Amino acid sequence: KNISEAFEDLSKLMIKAKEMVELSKSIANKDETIRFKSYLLSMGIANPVTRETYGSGTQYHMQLAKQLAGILQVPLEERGGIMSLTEVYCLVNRARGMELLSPEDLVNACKMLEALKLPLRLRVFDSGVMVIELQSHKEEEMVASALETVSEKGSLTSEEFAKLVGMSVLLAKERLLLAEKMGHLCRDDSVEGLRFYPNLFMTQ
Amino acid sequence: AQMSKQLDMFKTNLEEFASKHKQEIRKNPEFRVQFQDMCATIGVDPLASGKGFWSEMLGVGDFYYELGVQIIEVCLALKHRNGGLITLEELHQQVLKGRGKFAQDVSQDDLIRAIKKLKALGTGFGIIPVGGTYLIQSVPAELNMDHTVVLQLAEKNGYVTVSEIKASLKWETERARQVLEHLLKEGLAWLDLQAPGEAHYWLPALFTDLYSQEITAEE
Amino acid sequence: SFEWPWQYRFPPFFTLQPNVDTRQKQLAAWCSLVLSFCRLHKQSSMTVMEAQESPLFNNVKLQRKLPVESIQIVLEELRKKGNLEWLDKSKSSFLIMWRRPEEWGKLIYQWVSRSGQNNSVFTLYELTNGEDTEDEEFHGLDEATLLRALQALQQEHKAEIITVSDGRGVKFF
Amino acid sequence: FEWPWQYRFPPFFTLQPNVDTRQKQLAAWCSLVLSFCRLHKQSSMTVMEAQESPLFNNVKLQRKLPVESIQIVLEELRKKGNLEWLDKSKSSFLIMW
Repeated sequence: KNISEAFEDLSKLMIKAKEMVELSKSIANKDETIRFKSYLLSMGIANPVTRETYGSGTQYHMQLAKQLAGILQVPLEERGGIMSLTEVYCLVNRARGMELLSPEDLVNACKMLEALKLPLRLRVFDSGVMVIELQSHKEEEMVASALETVSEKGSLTSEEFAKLVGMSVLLAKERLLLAEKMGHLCRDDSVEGLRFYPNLFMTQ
Repeated sequence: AQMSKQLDMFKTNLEEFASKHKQEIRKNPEFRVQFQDMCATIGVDPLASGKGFWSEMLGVGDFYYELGVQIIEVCLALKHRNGGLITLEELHQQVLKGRGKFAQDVSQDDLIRAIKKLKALGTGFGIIPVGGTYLIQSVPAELNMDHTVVLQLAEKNGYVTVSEIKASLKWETERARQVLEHLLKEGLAWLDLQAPGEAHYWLPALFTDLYSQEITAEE
Repeated sequence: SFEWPWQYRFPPFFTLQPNVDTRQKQLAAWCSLVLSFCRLHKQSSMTVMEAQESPLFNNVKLQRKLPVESIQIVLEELRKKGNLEWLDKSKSSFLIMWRRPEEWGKLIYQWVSRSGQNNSVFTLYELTNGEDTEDEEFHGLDEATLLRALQALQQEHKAEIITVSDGRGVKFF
Repeated sequence: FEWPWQYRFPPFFTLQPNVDTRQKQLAAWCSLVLSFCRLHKQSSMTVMEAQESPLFNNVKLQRKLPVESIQIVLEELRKKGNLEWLDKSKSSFLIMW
């Protein structure tokens, strides 16, 4: 009825795009190419090993990075100055009718928060877990209180610690692994689970 | 402006394309795949960005980017029963239960589409092939290919057993027991000492119960 | 109409789980279930032997039952959470109170206070079964839970338990 | 001789991944195995022999030193002296004093 208007004129549509594709990969070899990134982003032809060789990301992403600094400031405070990116991606798209954010979007905006001197900052843990934190937050500085919590309870798993301190299980794991890295906690790994204890080896 | 001429060309071709074929992509699953599968041949991604034209005019962005939020939330509401593992079936069943008067518009393929984009948020989500469906992991765990293989073996009965691990995978006893240990430490398996033959390790992620999901709606 | 929880139908639920984060979870689920099974069957008093055989700790169809040691464990959890009292010198028969006496005596106080009856006397019977109450939560509350209630209310500073007409009484402050 | 505070410390039976901590751990383990061989007197055995021995297995507490981890403390216990492997097929050892 009107699907055959699609299936065909769709097959043709691709040719039209393909031209912008084919003759833009040749454009790789030699605002400079800023307009080229805006040219690329609109298509959806990513080109990291040329794009991020010269011209980093997009100015749209930039306009967006400052958006989020305002958006997240208080929610961050409420959550102890740190959120995983996936909690952030929810916080942001849920508070919107339409024109939402792709995971790449939010990620790319986040990627330049630093060069932009805005108060938030994207970190990546060695687990590969991406996170956002306020200018004033350092996990390194939180490690004392983690050790204090473990000692008041004898020892504890990631889950237990998360419940007591009111933080997510993910972020508690990182916090305790870090305190271990720094020699404040040792580990007791059993069937009972992976418990953290004060590092009595580095005392006594 | 050597390239920008052909840029505005494309804008107006697509907009027309949209105007008479809007709700089709939104109305039948089979048609979505077509449009999508051709894009990856070209070397374009309609879902890459909200500043993409494809998303701006077709609305494939706000459909999928939204599907991700919903997928995140279902997994969290459920993560306490099941450990961070859900079948693609139950995920589907739940995303629909929470979509409302539009409780059909999403397919299994749509879900998998969305998780693939979620992977860019960093370690978090993962898709695991089993028998004839997929398991979705929503909390981090490590590479152990040994962990995948057991998941795949578990899938046929909802549980697994050392004797069964050794015979099917031709593995050493310590190696089976070690992966079992991981399943317990992560909350993905619970032990059962009243099972015929020897201890069974059952995964709540499998195991059909079709009920409730409230109290944990608070993320 | 009380429903059984998903755990009840899951074989493992019936084994003390060795992983400690799972066990916390297992036991919060057992506690929630005992309390709500009693609340439904209107029982306030059972024995260890008496319980051991209920369909509470024995899914006959699933062919699993919660061992005695493990139940002694959940009973002890309830006891310290405030819901269970042992009432026999040697740990064998017990009082089971689906809501805590503290919350009880509080609701009861609220009802007394927003009644215009703040300085006066009540028989035990009147509070649980009276015309005045009927529409409160404590109507039909078994005598023992009612005592603990007023006994908690006494221990604070809000009630004294008396002796009234020809019976068991309580003055509210 | 008399059991050291570590032997009552659960994390002592998991190899610590922190290098400072592992040293102190690894050391304390050497100090104990060389110390224990006075009570039982015997000075030699195999991998499996130690697995059910009280020096590696605390029952009143819980957990034991994983077989894999036994091979680490042994290597150090050989490259300290006080050990040799008596076969080239990798199993069974000679722990001195």
